[PDB]
Amino acid sequence: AGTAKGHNPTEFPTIYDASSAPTAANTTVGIITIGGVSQTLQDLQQFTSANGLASVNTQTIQTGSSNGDYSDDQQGQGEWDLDSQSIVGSAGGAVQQLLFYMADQSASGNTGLTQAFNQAVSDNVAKVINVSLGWCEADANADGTLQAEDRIFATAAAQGQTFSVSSGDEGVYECNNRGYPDGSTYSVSWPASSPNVIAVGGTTLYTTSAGAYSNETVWNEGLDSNGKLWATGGGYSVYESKPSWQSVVSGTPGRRLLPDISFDAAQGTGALIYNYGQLQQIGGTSLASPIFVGLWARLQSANSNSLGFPAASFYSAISSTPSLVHDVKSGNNGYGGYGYNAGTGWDYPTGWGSLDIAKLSAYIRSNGF
Ligand SMILES: [Ca+2]
Repeated sequence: AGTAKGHNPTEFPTIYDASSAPTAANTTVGIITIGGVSQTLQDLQQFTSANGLASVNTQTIQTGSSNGDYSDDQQGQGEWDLDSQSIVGSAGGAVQQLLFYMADQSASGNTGLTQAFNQAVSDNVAKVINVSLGWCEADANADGTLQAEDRIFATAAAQGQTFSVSSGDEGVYECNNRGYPDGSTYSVSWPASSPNVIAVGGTTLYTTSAGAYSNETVWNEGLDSNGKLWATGGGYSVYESKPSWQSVVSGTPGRRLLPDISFDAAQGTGALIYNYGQLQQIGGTSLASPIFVGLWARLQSANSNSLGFPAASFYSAISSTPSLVHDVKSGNNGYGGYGYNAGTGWDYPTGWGSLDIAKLSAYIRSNGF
């Protein structure tokens, strides 16, 4: 049912039933970036000004060496644009502050990125932090990145910060040269596979002619002209043990299952984003994560920034209270008859599905989180 089309970020509150919630004006939000954000900040000004919104207070943080390379990565600007504009739109047009935690590009291997995560946790000023990044978890494990970064995310969770991470754009084929079809061989993305973050998968979003929510299916747009799959990451970690709160999803391995929740990701139903001054229609789980971040930041502002790391609460609340989500039921995250299928309740492409924010807010008012 419904129509597939692009959406302005300011539509995400209506789509996900967040209009009645406070904005994120009382919550500080972080974004992890690789390199600088100079063009991104100009595109953010274009965004707020075009949409008639109050200006956003920003800070940029050099997270590594002061001699490091924080120049703009030109392609990267599109990611940081997607992230920042989608957060602010989903947040209802206001955030307390947006902090860009910039990784040094001249640091060895993944150490610049690790240091960006570390700085966000050490500072402990952002309540919610977006990470629209990922790569094969087995590569991260082999070189020690996984272990180093998991320690940082563990500290974040213990201090009550929410890291939100895109589940991946390769469907089940994360480790096969970043998304090439591989039959029955399935893998997942890091850092989404950490049990210390919220992993956010991807949907195809249909809206009614009046712009309301109609339905969501799995994000799976098939292969590009190079032969790479574009679909929501989902599956289970081969390394991370299942956190006890995931025991409510019976019949799954003793591993961290992902994603937890999902939001819009299909390019064909994606966000209209200003990138080097020009509007582009962009998707991915790189979109879904910042949608979650902006919506969650609203709930933080409604709760005096007192909500802790929410994974256990999501699993207990949603399993007992199906009205809190839009349960995705149709589609798959592989190719050629392979991959996982959506179904009733939690599934590997989409986790619990998307949040109905005003219903979740009412639940939190009654029950805590
Ligand atoms: Ca489902």
